[PDB]
Amino acid sequence: THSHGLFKKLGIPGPTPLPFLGNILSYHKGFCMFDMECHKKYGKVWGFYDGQQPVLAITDPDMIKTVLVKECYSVFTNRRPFGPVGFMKSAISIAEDEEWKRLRSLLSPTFTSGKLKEMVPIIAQYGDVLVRNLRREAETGKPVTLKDVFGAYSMDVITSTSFGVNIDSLNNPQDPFVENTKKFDFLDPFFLSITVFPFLIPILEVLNICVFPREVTNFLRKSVKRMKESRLEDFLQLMIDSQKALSDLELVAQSIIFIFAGYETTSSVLSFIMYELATHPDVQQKLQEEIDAVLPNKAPPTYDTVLQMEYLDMVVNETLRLFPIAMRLERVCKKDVEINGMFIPKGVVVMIPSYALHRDPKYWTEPEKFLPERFSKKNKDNIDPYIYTPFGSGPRNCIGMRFALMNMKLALIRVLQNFSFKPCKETQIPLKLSLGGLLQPEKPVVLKVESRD
Amino acid sequence: THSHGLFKKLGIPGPTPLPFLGNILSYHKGFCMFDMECHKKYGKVWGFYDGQQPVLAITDPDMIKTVLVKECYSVFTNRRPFGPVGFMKSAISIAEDEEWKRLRSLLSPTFTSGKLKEMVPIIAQYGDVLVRNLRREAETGKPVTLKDVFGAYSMDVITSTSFGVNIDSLNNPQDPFVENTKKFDFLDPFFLSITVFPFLIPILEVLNICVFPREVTNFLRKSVKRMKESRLEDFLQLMIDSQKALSDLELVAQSIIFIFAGYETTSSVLSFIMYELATHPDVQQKLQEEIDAVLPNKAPPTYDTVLQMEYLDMVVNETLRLFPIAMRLERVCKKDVEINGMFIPKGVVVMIPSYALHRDPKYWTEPEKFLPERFSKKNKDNIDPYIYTPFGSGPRNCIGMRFALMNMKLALIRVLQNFSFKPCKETQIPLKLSLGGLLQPEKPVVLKVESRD
Ligand code: HEM
Ligand code: HEM
Ligand SMILES: CC(C)(C)OC(=O)N[C@@H](CS[C@@H](Cc1ccccc1)C(=O)NCCc1cccnc1)Cc1c[nH]c2ccccc12
Ligand SMILES: CC(C)(C)OC(=O)N[C@@H](CS[C@@H](Cc1ccccc1)C(=O)NCCc1cccnc1)Cc1c[nH]c2ccccc12
Repeated sequence: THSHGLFKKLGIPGPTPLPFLGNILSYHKGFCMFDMECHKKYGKVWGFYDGQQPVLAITDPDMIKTVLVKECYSVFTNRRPFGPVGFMKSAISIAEDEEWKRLRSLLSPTFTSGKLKEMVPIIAQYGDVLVRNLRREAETGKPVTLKDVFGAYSMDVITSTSFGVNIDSLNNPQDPFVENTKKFDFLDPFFLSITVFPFLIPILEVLNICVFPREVTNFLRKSVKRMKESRLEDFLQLMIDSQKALSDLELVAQSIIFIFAGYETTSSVLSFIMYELATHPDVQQKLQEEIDAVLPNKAPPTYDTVLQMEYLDMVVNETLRLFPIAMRLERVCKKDVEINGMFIPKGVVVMIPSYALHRDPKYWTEPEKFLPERFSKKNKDNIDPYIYTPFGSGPRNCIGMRFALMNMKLALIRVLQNFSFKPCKETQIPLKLSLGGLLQPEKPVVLKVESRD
Repeated sequence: THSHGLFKKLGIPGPTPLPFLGNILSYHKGFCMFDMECHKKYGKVWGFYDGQQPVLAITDPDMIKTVLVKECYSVFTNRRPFGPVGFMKSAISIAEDEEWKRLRSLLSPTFTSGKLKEMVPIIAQYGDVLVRNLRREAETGKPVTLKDVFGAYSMDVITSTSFGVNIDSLNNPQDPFVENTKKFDFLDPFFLSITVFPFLIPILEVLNICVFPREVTNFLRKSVKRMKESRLEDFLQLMIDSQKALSDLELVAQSIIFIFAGYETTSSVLSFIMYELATHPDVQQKLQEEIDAVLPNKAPPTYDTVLQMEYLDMVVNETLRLFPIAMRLERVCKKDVEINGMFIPKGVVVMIPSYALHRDPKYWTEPEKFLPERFSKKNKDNIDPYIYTPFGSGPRNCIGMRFALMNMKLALIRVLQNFSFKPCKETQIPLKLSLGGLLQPEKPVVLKVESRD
């Protein structure tokens, strides 16, 4: 436990670390509550130890921008390593340094205005599928779980945009391309034990053990294999028309990330939005009127249409403030440097507590409140872009931001053009966040669902 | 590698062990071929090292009987430990010493003549289900995979005899009690690495890591929980009417063993029998005539009926000779002893190569040949019961032998009363055993299936 003296030696405040454990015991109410408290009592900057691993939390907007934007390329290029990952070492959000910049550049042109617009008609054909699957249980007239219906849609949109495999996942709880997809709590019996035994990570790699257990990976290594080639002899088509090289084992890796980034993220965030609309009927009514004014006769949405609806964009943005699913942003400092006057030694994980910053009184009137008006053009300047970062910032931000926004909103428009949502008995008000290690509802989101004519 | 001198020090022949690896590299053609060769060139007794773990192979019938029967209770009580197993430490085939004898005695009355006879009508109702599912693909007229149809049946018979949950598993590739059940190669990237790093086993236990990965276990911990009690407020009923205590976490453990012991074992052995019948039509015809003579008009079988058909018992026994799915029997020596004149130090795993002994010319005319006549009452005395041990022997033999025999034969009778089996093009002749670490067909068993009227 010789590494625990670093934050007194640097004169930086923080909770006292226990031997070997560090501050991990302070995670008993999730990263979010521990960040909000630390912020409230330690101020602009503090430190703590994930095991032996020092973690410096910063909150200065000039400092955050130095880490995310300015000195990203030179100093803060990687996220904190975690394992074991096996062949997934080559995935973009996990890769580091020069083979990240290789993958980041190779994969950036997959989320371009021209390519995103070229996906509107394809996934608009699933918005319709979302409607009929949702109409059936509107006459059922008993509470509806959104994570499952949104999952099916978001999954349907992923499979299609990723491999062209068109399936009604709700009505097909079966077929091979939806079974494995159904198959990371940083605080379960396991990931706690790898922050207390980070020295055990090389042991599990030698054992080919993977946190992505090798039953799902093997399905796709061949599901892509035959469909790489002898099934067509789309993110995939846009990676083979360039297959700075790109191995086919490295091609499977990015496919998995895209699939999880946008099935759990897209549906979790869509569930948080329908909760906030159902417990704020005022907003729901305001949004149904904006949608119908841009799209008369329940018209099909287009790329240009969606960038226009700005109360819809206002609603999405505020939900992300209250529920930024990443919670934190993390960069590993690559060398002895000194930003904003303070000194950062080699190896420290520099951390940014997105959740807590999204709820700081020193920036947000009525923090816990759901006020989509904060983001209207009248007020969307009193908002620091380095305090509101649900997609990160800088070269290593969310490569799928524009697609995530565009997909969620297309789901929202076609859904609100036809249905409305009311709180139930099982409906939890106010929603309590997970005690665990990600940002999901403690109890699933289930609501009343009526229909218009 | 200080432990590798033990077999020169004892003056016992064997292959020379490499540092750290031992003789594991000699497993490149399965345990079976390595046992047959060692036997052929080293004789009655030899030794080798699974990593640092010395393993003494014996073949004397008086010696085998001393280890399995005489000094089982005092010296050779456990099988060689393997892990990580988590809560499955309390399962009977894994438990050791005084808590094994507790579980062995507590669970023995579940396989009694009176209880086995009380299962005939229940599983005879599934023999019928086996027929109709098999009739459909008799008119299809294209090769039939037996492991899948036998799996469904054997599974149907397990679920019912274990929890009363009656399901058509082939026609239900779905329901929760058949999904997880579908979910151990001692030679994959993993189990090789735990015989070279047996010192890493305590590491994975600390991590709650299990070779029974915790997705299946958790289903049953609660699937039994509510059906323990508030679903009826059968092996299960026969364990709760006594729930020397028996914890409920220990109750889930035995349930898993029974389920795997008799879904993969019962269906693997049934697939080996239909292969041997289809490539020996003579025997198949001889068996169809014995069945029809005991059971006229395709009559339903009974407990007394099955013990009577002795060519059927002859066919089963010979298949087990050629394919004894356990391959080896193993006991861990608990103290310095000296049996049959030779000296056994503390800690050595004493091993018996069932497969190779089942194919030894010094006991078996035409070893590779399928001659069910070896087991007729005319010849079933020229057969040493410590050379033919498909169910082991002694206090720690197969507790489910009588049930396994009774179940397989009931499957065989109702099937042969209605169908016949012929070799195909994809049919592999002769069958080649798995290069891997268990005894299964290298390529699945698929055969032509006709029908009688
Ligand atoms: C509501 C939806 C989403 C949210 C809120 C979100 C948020 C984030 C955040 C905060 C980061 C970290 C940024 C940083 O470190 O500064 C990130 C990274 C990333 N996201 Fe997203 N994301 C979403 C959807 C998606 C989708 C749909 C995809 C892909 C199809 C995606 C792909 C990625 C990738 C690849 C990275 C790692 C980037 C890198 O390391 O270079 N995300 N996301
Ligand atoms: C064709 C079917 C089967 C074969 C060939 C077979 C064979 C064997 C063999 C060779 C052993 C080791 C005996 C020894 O160590 O000397 C064994 C152990 C065992 N078998 Fe079976 N078995 C079969 C089916 C079953 C079934 C259906 C069950 C349970 C329902 C079962 C339960 C067990 C148990 C619990 C043990 C461990 C006994 C102990 O450690 O006390 N087996 N089996
Ligand atoms: C919701 C969230 C992001 C907070 O937790 C997650 O469940 N996922 C982790 C684990 S890692 C992995 C994702 C994964 C997880 C389970 C099974 C397969 C793959 C990966 O390779 N990619 C992440 C894809 C993604 C998710 C959300 C937004 N965009 C991109 C944490 C994490 C991974 N990448 C990050 C980037 C920034 C901040 C946090 C993370
Ligand atoms: C076919 C065989 C027996 C050679 O390989 C096996 O796949 N199973 C191993 C692993 S262990 C486990 C079984 C298990 C395996 C996978 C998933 C869950 C549980 C256990 O707890 N019970 C074994 C039940 C059984 C199987 C066959 C006959 N009777 C009883 C080896 C093994 C376990 N027990 C033995 C007893 C004697 C000889 C070998 C073994």
